[PDB]
Amino acid sequence: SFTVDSARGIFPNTLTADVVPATIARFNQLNAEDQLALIWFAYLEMGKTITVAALGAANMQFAEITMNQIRQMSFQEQTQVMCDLANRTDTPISRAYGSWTANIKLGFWYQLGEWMAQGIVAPIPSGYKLSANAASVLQAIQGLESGQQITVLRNCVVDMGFDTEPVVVPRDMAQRTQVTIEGIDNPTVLNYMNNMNANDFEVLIELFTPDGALQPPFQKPIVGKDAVLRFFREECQNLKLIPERGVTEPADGGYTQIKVTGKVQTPWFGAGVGMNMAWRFLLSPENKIFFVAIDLLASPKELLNLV
Amino acid sequence: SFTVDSARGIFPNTLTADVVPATIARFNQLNAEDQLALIWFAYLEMGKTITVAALGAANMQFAEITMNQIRQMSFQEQTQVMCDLANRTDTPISRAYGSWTANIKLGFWYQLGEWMAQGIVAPIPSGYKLSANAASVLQAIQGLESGQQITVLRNCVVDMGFDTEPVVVPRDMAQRTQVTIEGIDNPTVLNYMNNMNANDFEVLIELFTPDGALQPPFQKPIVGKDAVLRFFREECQNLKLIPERGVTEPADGGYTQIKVTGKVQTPWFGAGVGMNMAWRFLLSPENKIFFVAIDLLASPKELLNLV
Ligand SMILES: CC1=C(/C=C/C(C)=C/C=C/C(C)=C/C=C/C=C(C)/C=C/C=C(C)/C=C/C2=C(C)C(=O)CCC2(C)C)C(C)(C)CCC1
Ligand SMILES: CC1=C(/C=C/C(C)=C/C=C/C(C)=C/C=C/C=C(C)/C=C/C=C(C)/C=C/C2=C(C)C(=O)CCC2(C)C)C(C)(C)CCC1
Ligand SMILES: NC(=[NH2+])NCCC[C@H](N)C(=O)O
Ligand SMILES: NC(=[NH2+])NCCC[C@H](N)C(=O)O
Repeated sequence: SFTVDSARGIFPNTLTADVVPATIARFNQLNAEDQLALIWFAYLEMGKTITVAALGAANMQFAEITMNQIRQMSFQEQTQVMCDLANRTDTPISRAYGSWTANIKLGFWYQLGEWMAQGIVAPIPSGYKLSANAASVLQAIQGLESGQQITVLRNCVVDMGFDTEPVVVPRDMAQRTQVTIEGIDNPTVLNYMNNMNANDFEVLIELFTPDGALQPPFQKPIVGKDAVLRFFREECQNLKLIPERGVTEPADGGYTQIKVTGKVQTPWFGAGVGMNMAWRFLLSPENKIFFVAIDLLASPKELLNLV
Repeated sequence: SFTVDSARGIFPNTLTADVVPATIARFNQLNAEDQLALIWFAYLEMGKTITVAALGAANMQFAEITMNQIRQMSFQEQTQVMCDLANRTDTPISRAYGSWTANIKLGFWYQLGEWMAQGIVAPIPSGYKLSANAASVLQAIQGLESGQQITVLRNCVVDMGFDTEPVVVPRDMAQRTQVTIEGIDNPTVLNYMNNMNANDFEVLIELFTPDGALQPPFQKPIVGKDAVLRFFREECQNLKLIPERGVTEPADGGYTQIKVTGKVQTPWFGAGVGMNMAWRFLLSPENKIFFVAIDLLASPKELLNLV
């Protein structure tokens, strides 16, 4: 008698990094000039660690034209467009940005940021002073573990713009890895991990029930194979899933609940940031994925919390 | 009675970094596996310093599809394509690469390199041993000043492939800088520098005589406004020219010869690499550029060599 909403609560003693959504909500109270300056300052203290590995799959060409338009504007116009994005204003550029996939939005700011650092576009005021609320939000971010810091920054950037085609390459079979998970050998869980690591989403989606759902960290469940597969193709390429250990528990009505913990790397940072993750699966009696939740964990001890 | 070939020899006591072409020629003797491994090792010791600032103007989309094709190949095929490029073999991919602008060729390898570092494509053997000739070439490169090192690497990469559309954005007028040059106020030289720094090549080209020529470092003169302007648009965007000082000397027949020294930054590295440069101008009696040579200098003392 499970529903997606009932499945959401499996393994309730998993401690997620709710400071991430808390800090994002605080950032969302700031004025646009404070938001831009805060991220610029965080960027100046970790921007060298962002890699180009996600750009190649994103298909940036149309967004890069808009990027180049900003390179042609005056100082006043460049500042206006950047505030329009942060304010989520209804402008043509803000609508275009709001329509892009997360990786395209990130690739846009990544390049604008290097251009600012070089003066190819104008940077942010050299003696700029954050408001009191903004300075406190910056302090909070700087105090977070690396994987929580980059999740704050990512969600702050992806949420900009106005609420209004990737190159997906499955890895050659001979170059694919096989995960090991201490305590877990169920092929549905192992091949969830392996097909994710190989970008083989057409095989991956067949592990799901037709009504199956996937819940990304701090987001609502994505329901149905069509929506889940779209999410895979748009946002989930070139991840490195490094599960470590897991536990299996019977559920009502022949269902099985599985918790796996481990680390995940995003191509935006490669091995420079290891994000502590949990995967919570509810498998049907036919051993298909009815529900999987992916959680960013509050601290590294949560990797060892299988009770 | 000046010709381009006679103009080439002005200011002959300018000491250029001929170790750069010497080292490139040595690299050109190596087998492809040695060439790939040598650059990979140099890359592992300076790849974090390459920035994304040149990608946005390059218009990479077609090349990125070919890049992604390599991401889909097996280990054997990825190694074969990389050797085909280094060997300058006649293959369809090598012909495509050979047709691309320098910045597109560099953006291709830049992304392939990050993908290798992350294992998104297969890297280079972990216990690979350079041949004796290759190990000696690597030592030579590692011993060069930073600006000479990146010129070696650039020309080694750009020369790969088979000898078989950028987004050009002039900077808004209010955001343009004006160079200062100790000892030089001739507007033809100052506005050569300023229009280069503003990517304003349509204004820049009008400073040249119709038969005027530009000689890039270690290359043959590019002759005629059409060819020079094409070179500007394809290869010369987002440079930072920081001239320091110069000297003017009369030439025969009302011509004027001018030597300027200073530093140049490429968007590939921003302020991380300052390249020591000389500009050697031969100006017509009408104060137009008949010939300009751009030289990479052998050492920093050449910045002070105006005799
Ligand atoms: C704005 C701005 C600027 C630029 C800021 C820049 C440049 C920010 C760049 C930030 C970036 C690039 C952050 C990247 C973060 C990426 C993360 C945190 C990825 C996390 C993915 C995870 C954890 C995936 C988990 C999953 C698993 C494991 C599954 O099993 C199922 C699917 C999937 C759920 C998705 C400038 C400076 C100019 C100043 C002005 C304002
Ligand atoms: C291959 C390869 C790999 C990747 C290697 C990579 C990634 C190399 C990247 C190298 C780069 C990116 C080098 C960039 C160098 C750029 C330079 C040196 C720019 C110099 C420009 C100048 C000096 C301009 C001077 C001019 C002036 C001032 C003028 O007034 C007139 C016009 C202009 C003349 C042009 C992998 C690792 C995967 C391993 C396999 C083999
Ligand atoms: N047989 C059972 N129903 N066991 C329940 C396991 C509860 C688990 N230790 C938790 O804290 O969430
Ligand atoms: N009046 C002259 N012609 N002077 C020639 C200057 C030569 C210059 N000092 C050089 O070494 O190249």
